[PDB]
Amino acid sequence: SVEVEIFDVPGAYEIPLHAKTLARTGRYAAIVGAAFVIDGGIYRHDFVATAVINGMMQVQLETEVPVLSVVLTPHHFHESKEHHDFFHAHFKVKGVEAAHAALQIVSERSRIAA
Amino acid sequence: SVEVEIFDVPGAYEIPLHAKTLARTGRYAAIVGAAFVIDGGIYRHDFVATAVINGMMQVQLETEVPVLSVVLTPHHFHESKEHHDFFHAHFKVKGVEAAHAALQIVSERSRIAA
Repeated sequence: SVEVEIFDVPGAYEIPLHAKTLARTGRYAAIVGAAFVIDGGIYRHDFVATAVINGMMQVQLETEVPVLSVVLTPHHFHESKEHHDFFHAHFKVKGVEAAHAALQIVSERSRIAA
Repeated sequence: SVEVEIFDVPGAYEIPLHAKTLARTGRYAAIVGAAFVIDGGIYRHDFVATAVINGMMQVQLETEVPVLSVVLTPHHFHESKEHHDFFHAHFKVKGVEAAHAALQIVSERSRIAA
């Protein structure tokens, strides 16, 4: 009964504007943004993550459309073989949690909308 | 005129005992220890580095034989392609510096030994 549409963006920095553009057309009861923001060991990465999270919250408050966050920043990721498998396995659990959260929040908004 | 002998050890933790064993036999005017101690992103690495540096200093003071340190700990090493080339290039400069330091310290000890 629920249809999912997939949109591609180059990086996490491009997510808030795409979400705002998609939300203003109606047609969607919720929006999910997924990204993997890691520390590459050369440049600082916290600025971009903070900007993306804040922008997603701002778009959510502006357009009155729920935005679920699957933008995750691990404590350590050294691109080793051990690190790859762990997060490769954990993102499935993250996706299931996001699906449950989206369903619940849409139902709750529909209920309180009388 | 100067001869160099190469000895292999499994890890940096094995260096102080090998240096002490080699020092008590005479036969060597200096000892050089080379290792690359990095943070793998899973376990803390500063304990081993601190222990190795302190043990090398202790052996140096115990046996009255100079011990040059080429045990280096980078701020960041994420095993990426960019990181590999940089340190691969820098270790040559480190080795040249170590050679000059060893020659100078041996000459200075010979001088002050009257």
